Amino acid sequence: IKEEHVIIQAEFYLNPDQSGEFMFDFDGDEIFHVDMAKKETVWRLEEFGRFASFEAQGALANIAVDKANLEIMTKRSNYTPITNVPPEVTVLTNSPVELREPNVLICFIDKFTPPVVNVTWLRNGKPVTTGVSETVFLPREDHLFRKFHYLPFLPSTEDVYDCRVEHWGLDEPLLKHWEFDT
Amino acid sequence: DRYRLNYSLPT
Amino acid sequence: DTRPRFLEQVKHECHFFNGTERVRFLDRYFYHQEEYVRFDSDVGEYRAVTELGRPDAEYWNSQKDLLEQKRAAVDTYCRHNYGVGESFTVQRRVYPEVTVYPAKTQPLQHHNLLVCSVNGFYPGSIEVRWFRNGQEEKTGVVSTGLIQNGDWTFQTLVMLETVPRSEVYTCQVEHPSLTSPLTVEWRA
Ligand SMILES: *[C@@H]1O[C@H](CO)[C@@H](O)[C@H](O)[C@H]1NC(C)=O
Ligand SMILES: *[C@@H]1O[C@H](CO)[C@@H](O)[C@H](O)[C@H]1NC(C)=O
Repeated sequence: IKEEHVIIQAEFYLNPDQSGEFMFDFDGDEIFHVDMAKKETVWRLEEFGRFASFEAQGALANIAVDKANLEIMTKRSNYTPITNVPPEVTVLTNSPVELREPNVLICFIDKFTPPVVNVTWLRNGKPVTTGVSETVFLPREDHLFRKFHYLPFLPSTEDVYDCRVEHWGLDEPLLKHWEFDT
Repeated sequence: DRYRLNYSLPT
Repeated sequence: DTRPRFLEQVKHECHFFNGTERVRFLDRYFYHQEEYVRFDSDVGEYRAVTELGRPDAEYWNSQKDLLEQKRAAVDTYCRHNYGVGESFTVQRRVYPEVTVYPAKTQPLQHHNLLVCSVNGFYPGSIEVRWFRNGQEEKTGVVSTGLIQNGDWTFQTLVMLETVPRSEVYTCQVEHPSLTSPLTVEWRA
């Protein structure tokens, strides 16, 4: 079927946020990343960590080199900054919607940079943090980024949901709407 | 098994 | 906080063809979105991609122990890592879940919208087709294209403009996890 496969070790460092990322990517899906604060390998699916292992220490050293290299690249460019590129946002569910049957809202955040975004789920205009999760920033072949936010929920005709996305490249915070019929 | 890292080179 | 941002990216890439028979290793370095220097294993040394990368290409190319490490990356790094995860990446195959249902939002007159929801499959390569009592439907077919859920599953939604009456519509799905086409029939 697919003759080609690509494994990508992708890294970034962002100033002045001092945000770094290290992750392995197979055919566009994350195998693992290294949590900067916790110095831990975080497997995208826990099963991956049962079959394979990875020493996070080397990844963190890479990030420090990328930070050093970044400061040099910054001077070399006469302090040329990154152009904000606003994301495109899509909201969908993981499976077909059914009343009172657990589902998951996915907020797909695509084609943006720098890799800094503020996402908030709203249920009936009220923020919801119960059970939310998210991925790290995934690399794109145009070297922008992609990100997923998830919200488990019980579908009902009573509730409406929004994915509030804030990004420097946007003018107003972006709200993507989802109802039972969407 | 173990994943290997590839080194990012300092300039 | 509208402070100006500065981003460095590095992508160490391993490209595989026919398992591990053919491998290309790339060591790519980016300022913002701009790739400025690159090691291509087919080339054997670092080459600047823009003017911003001339210093790095010369500097790293002057270190023989450095080039000799990157030239063995196709074996020590790419081929090794391929074997580490082969069982749960290259060989990961998850059935598609196929559901057929009329769209909860029926927006057009005379024609109704029939949905073939294909969910939770891996890998991403898939072919979804619509048949009307044995005839392939190439008119009134709308598809979302492939959608990555970000959790190692994919989904796609393929909608048919049907003529609602009594007639049998078949969604047929072909996918590398299957040894036979998956068909779901809908009789109105
Ligand atoms: C993100 O936005 C929320 C409001 O929706 C705010 O309370 C929070 O402080 C923001 N965080 C960042 C990092 O911008
Ligand atoms: C693929 O690899 C196998 C095993 O090494 C080899 O026998 C076969 O000839 C290769 N096929 C192609 C098309 O390269």
